[PDB]
Amino acid sequence: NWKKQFGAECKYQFQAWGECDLNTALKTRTGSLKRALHNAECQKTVTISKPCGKLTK
Amino acid sequence: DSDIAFLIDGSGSIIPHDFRRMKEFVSTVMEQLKKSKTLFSLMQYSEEFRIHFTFKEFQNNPNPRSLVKPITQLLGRTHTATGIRKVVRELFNITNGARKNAFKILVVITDGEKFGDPLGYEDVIPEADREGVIRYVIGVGDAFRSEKSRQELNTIASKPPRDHVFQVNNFEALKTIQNQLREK
Repeated sequence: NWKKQFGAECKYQFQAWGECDLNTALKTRTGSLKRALHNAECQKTVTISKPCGKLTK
Repeated sequence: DSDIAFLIDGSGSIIPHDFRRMKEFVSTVMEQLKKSKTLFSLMQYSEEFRIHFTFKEFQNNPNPRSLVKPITQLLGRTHTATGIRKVVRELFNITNGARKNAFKILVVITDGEKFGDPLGYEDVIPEADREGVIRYVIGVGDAFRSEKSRQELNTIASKPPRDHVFQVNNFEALKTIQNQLREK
């Protein structure tokens, strides 16, 4: 995967790590928007998937 | 004698509470300035543009409360510049219901931040000024707390901007605008 990330300038809430997909060997977490700004029209929900091995770089 | 069009920002930065206030404000304006020779038009915008009722439709159903009630929030980004250009070309078009010789008045109620708009104000203001479109800006949220938002409002409002920029929470503003509308 060569996809980076979204705008972190928005106050999100990452909830539900979800079940680990035994197919791709990854896990997806959902981030929900709780408050935005005037000079920042952000999305209501975001999705992020990471390796089931829990690697952070 | 006058053609008034409403442009309301319904982006994601628009809190449902204030969006509601916009609708209430518009309805009150249409209920207060209800003249036998006065039509109204309203178009909401974000990244897209949705006309809810033209001058013709309002001429068929002169019920402000019934035209503003079904108005839902679009959400998304802001296209104030692109919107202004569209308003002076589509909203104020004879085919939609715009009249000739009648004065053009555009009330812009934006969040204050035109983010995501590929067009600038310099690309639409010289156009709106040529077609003879008077601009009135109503600031909401933090539009008067930030410098960038304040100046933006002063760039949309016809000069002098001070006498053409009012607060959405300013109830006396309606009587003020209605006053200047006499010295058109």
